[PDB]
Amino acid sequence: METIAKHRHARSSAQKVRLVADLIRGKKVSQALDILTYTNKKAAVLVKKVLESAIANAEHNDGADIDDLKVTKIFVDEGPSMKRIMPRAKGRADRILKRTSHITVVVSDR
Amino acid sequence: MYAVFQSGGKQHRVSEGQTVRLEKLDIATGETVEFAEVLMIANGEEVKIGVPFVDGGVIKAEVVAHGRGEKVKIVKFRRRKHYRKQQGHRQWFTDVKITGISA
Amino acid sequence: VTGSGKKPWRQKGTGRARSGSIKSPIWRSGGVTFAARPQDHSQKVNKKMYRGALKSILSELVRQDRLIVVEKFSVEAPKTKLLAQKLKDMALEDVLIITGELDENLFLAARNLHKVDVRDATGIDPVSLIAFDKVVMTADAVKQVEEMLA
Amino acid sequence: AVQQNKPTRSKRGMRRSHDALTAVTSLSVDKTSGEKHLRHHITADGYYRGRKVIAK
Amino acid sequence: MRLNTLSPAEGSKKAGKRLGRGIGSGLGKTGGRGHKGQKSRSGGGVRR
Amino acid sequence: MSGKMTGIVKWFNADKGFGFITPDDGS
Amino acid sequence: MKTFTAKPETVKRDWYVVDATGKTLGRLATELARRLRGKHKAEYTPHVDTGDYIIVLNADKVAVTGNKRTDKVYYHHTGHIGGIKQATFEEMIARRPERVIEIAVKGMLPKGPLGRAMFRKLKVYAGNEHNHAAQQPQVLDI
Amino acid sequence: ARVKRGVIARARHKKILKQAKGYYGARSRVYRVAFQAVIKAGQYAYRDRRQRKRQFRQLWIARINAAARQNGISYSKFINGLKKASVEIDRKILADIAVFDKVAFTALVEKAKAALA
RNA sequence: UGUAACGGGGCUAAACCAUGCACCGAAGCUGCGGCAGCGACGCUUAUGCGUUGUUGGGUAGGGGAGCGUUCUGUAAGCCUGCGAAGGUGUGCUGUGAGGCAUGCUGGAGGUAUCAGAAGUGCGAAUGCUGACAUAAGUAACGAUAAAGCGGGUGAAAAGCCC
RNA sequence: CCCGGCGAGGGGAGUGAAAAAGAACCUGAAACCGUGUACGUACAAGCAGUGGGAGCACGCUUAGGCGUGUGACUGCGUACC
Ligand SMILES: [Mg+2]
Ligand SMILES: [Mg+2]
Ligand SMILES: [Mg+2]
Ligand SMILES: [Mg+2]
Ligand SMILES: [Mg+2]
Ligand SMILES: [Mg+2]
Ligand SMILES: [Mg+2]
Ligand SMILES: [Mg+2]
Ligand SMILES: [Mg+2]
Ligand SMILES: [Mg+2]
Ligand SMILES: [Mg+2]
Ligand SMILES: [Mg+2]
Ligand SMILES: [Mg+2]
Ligand SMILES: [Mg+2]
Ligand SMILES: [Mg+2]
Ligand SMILES: [Mg+2]
Ligand SMILES: [Mg+2]
Ligand SMILES: [Mg+2]
Ligand SMILES: [Mg+2]
Ligand SMILES: [Mg+2]
Ligand SMILES: [Mg+2]
Ligand SMILES: [Mg+2]
Ligand SMILES: [Mg+2]
Ligand SMILES: [Mg+2]
Ligand SMILES: [Mg+2]
Ligand SMILES: [Mg+2]
Ligand SMILES: [Mg+2]
Ligand SMILES: [Mg+2]
Ligand SMILES: [Mg+2]
Ligand SMILES: [Mg+2]
Ligand SMILES: [Mg+2]
Ligand SMILES: [Mg+2]
Ligand SMILES: [Mg+2]
Ligand SMILES: [Mg+2]
Ligand SMILES: [Mg+2]
Ligand SMILES: [Mg+2]
Ligand SMILES: [Mg+2]
Ligand SMILES: [Mg+2]
Ligand SMILES: [Mg+2]
Ligand SMILES: [Mg+2]
Ligand SMILES: [Mg+2]
Ligand SMILES: [Mg+2]
Ligand SMILES: [Mg+2]
Repeated sequence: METIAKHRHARSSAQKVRLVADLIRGKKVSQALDILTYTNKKAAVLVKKVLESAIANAEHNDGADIDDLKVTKIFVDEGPSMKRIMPRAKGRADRILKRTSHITVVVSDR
Repeated sequence: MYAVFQSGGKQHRVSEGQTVRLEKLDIATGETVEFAEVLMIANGEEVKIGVPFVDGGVIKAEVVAHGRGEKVKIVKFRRRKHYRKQQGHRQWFTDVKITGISA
Repeated sequence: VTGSGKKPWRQKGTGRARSGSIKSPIWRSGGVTFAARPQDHSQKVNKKMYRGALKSILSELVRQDRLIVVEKFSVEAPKTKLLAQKLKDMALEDVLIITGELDENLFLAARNLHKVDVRDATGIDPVSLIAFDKVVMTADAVKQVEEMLA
Repeated sequence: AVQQNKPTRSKRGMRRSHDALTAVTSLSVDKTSGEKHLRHHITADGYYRGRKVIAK
Repeated sequence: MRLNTLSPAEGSKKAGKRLGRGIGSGLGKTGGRGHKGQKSRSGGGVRR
Repeated sequence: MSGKMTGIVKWFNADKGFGFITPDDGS
Repeated sequence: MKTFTAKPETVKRDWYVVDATGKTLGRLATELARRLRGKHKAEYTPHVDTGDYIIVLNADKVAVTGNKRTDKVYYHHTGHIGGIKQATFEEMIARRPERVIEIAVKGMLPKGPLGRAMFRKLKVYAGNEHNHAAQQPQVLDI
Repeated sequence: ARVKRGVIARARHKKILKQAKGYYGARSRVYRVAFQAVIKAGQYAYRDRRQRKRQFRQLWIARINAAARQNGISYSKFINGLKKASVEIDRKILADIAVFDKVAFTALVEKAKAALA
């Protein structure tokens, strides 16, 4: 029984988050939570809070025991990019991109 | 046993019970053709070579179906000279099935 | 186009394309290149060609049996129910009714039916004579059509 | 000092071929509190190699 | 004889040139104008 | 200030009259 | 029908031993490259290695005509900027004589991965003996 | 009026981009590159319909030359033998017989040798 | 810059001279099939029906014939919630521009035919506008006046407070 | 109702014909970026294809063998305006 959790508009780059998300693909959730506990990236705080939400949704909304659960699908999509103007020298302006993400964690038994 | 015969300007090695795609013939879709100009008949170390053609040999085949081949696209393009063409082509054929090699 | 006739940027030096006007028809919200004017689409038709066409298509409605000639076609009271009864008795649905007179009760009883049109003998046209399935002529309107058309 | 062709996403992935993170191999377990920690680091509660080195 | 049965005479309506709509039309990029002249220019041509 | 933001391209090329780092003018 | 093509799994290859004593170099080498290519077989196929394994012995006793024994020059380049090198025929024979046959066949073979696979079957030896008796090689006479 | 041309230009790009499947990179994704690549594929296809007839004749000839020299006669002697014996068998069939029926190819060689002798 | 003045390997012929017979070799020619143009001839033309020759590389450019789009009439007709347009696939078909059918999405319009009118077809114009890449998770994070610790608050403290 | 910071965001439940109508809201193409599956790829040189073509996987099938995807190797081949 699959259980989905999403953190849409994650204020972070998708490239920076996919480094963390590739560590726990296919893992047991007790191992993934220990990896995210002792991973020093900010995306580990995000994707840990999402994995905890997916676990609690699987236990409450779907009736599933936590020890048999396993992270079958996890993927990070590019979100909307809010855009700012940064001034440079000699009157030149640059438009920086402030990337967002859509974190998605699907957790299941099978 | 195999045999070799000319049809449509080209030659065909063929045994009995074979289906052979030929160039378009003027024969209805169920009739029987007979290829008299046979070039070689082999029957398991019982070959005969037509010096100009095998004399007594004839191939009796039944026309299964006519049809058109797969579409091909002809593209001509002269670069930087403002010229290109397109042209399709499908070639008529005729599948036959060999009823029997009368040696 | 509402705007100003000032170059959006200088001619050279910048890396951008040359531009002279913001009203240019290659810009967004620029002008139309060949913007249209109010024009008259009316064509000249010669008089003998107009009458040759009418004499042709009245000959064709005769040959196609799409022309019905009666002596009189009147409605007592201006009622579309009376007109629909009379046309149902005539077995007609899509019809042009040309009358050599001015019948007001007939105009009013035919004004609401889109299947039916009622003309004066002067006000006949070839496109109506074709667009309607049957054409009913008063014999006086025949005499007038033959007189106009020689 | 700048490129002349757009580099492909294949070369981009090949450049990112080495940018993968190495997960922690195994978490050491305290012998007293039974909780997990980094090897040679104190626990979150303040244990290290068994003893409570600092209250909290 | 209806409005969807009429058709004009043969050779009455001629199609008309449409310059600058592809190679196959014949009237390609230049449209009967050649290359780099005064005649090829917009409004170009000499007086009588 | 979405006005200034809409129009930035107009002026990031603000002064653009400066260059000529070729003292040997090629003359 | 369609023209037959050889298949690399069903193709059979054989082993041959050639003694290269006294034979002319290039006239030997083109027959070796013919049989590594497989152009002596009716099931020849250009994109398939159909040739035979060949053991060449007495490579140091190969013969050339004329003064080419003292005048044929093998240039090569090391990659470095002065790195043009040079060796004559009898110097290559004294130093490493197998290269002479190897170079001649490499020049007569196709260029590519298949030509390198054809070259992998050529097994030359300066002496008159080989360790490949286990493959039951036949005596090829050229 | 005012023909809006989004539908036509979309279907026109998708007709090319369907033909450009399998190509590397932007050649399968981008119309400016794909159209430039499809035309080259049509040029190559027109060319290699001519080159197919060369390459198979060359393959057939090399297979006939191998099987004839296996039976102890060259190609150029063998074709001249079949000309002098009037045998009008084309060299597709000769390569097929040289592969599958080596006995019949041997009999053809002996006919050609007897036509020269 | 390196063999570097046979294309290379290599060749004492695998070089040259003479003669000869073979063979390879082009989109040339021939074979088979298919399309079209222009001429013949005849039909008894329906202005095209056999046969017949011959032609068919092509820029600028000239001539001829078409596809498709939006809109108007035909159309208060026809199709359509038993699913329109549009989007995305597949199969078939035509010499081509293209066409038809249908699966999924979609959830309400579309339109034959024959004519008519065009803001009628885009890859380029250092084209215009919007979106998204790239370099790249690189440079940089704005004076080299300087920070360290305890405690607090707090989901969380190098930066806040004491 | 649950996780979460009395968050953001999401999962349910519920409304509704429909939530792949949830307010960043009709239909939602492409560029671009991802996850999964099949095949191929770490001795191999160039407009990246085409002609040939082994093998592998998958469907159909009366085994007839065809399709489909991939494409080892190989002949030819220096983009467009
Ligand atoms: Mg300033
Ligand atoms: Mg002024
Ligand atoms: Mg505006
Ligand atoms: Mg305007
Ligand atoms: Mg007047
Ligand atoms: Mg460049
Ligand atoms: Mg890196
Ligand atoms: Mg020009
Ligand atoms: Mg000039
Ligand atoms: Mg001129
Ligand atoms: Mg080559
Ligand atoms: Mg694609
Ligand atoms: Mg030198
Ligand atoms: Mg040829
Ligand atoms: Mg020809
Ligand atoms: Mg012909
Ligand atoms: Mg010609
Ligand atoms: Mg021409
Ligand atoms: Mg022209
Ligand atoms: Mg309309
Ligand atoms: Mg539906
Ligand atoms: Mg519309
Ligand atoms: Mg559609
Ligand atoms: Mg639809
Ligand atoms: Mg336009
Ligand atoms: Mg465009
Ligand atoms: Mg162009
Ligand atoms: Mg542009
Ligand atoms: Mg980057
Ligand atoms: Mg950094
Ligand atoms: Mg760098
Ligand atoms: Mg650096
Ligand atoms: Mg730095
Ligand atoms: Mg600072
Ligand atoms: Mg502190
Ligand atoms: Mg500070
Ligand atoms: Mg909420
Ligand atoms: Mg709606
Ligand atoms: Mg939407
Ligand atoms: Mg898309
Ligand atoms: Mg390998
Ligand atoms: Mg490379
Ligand atoms: Mg192919």
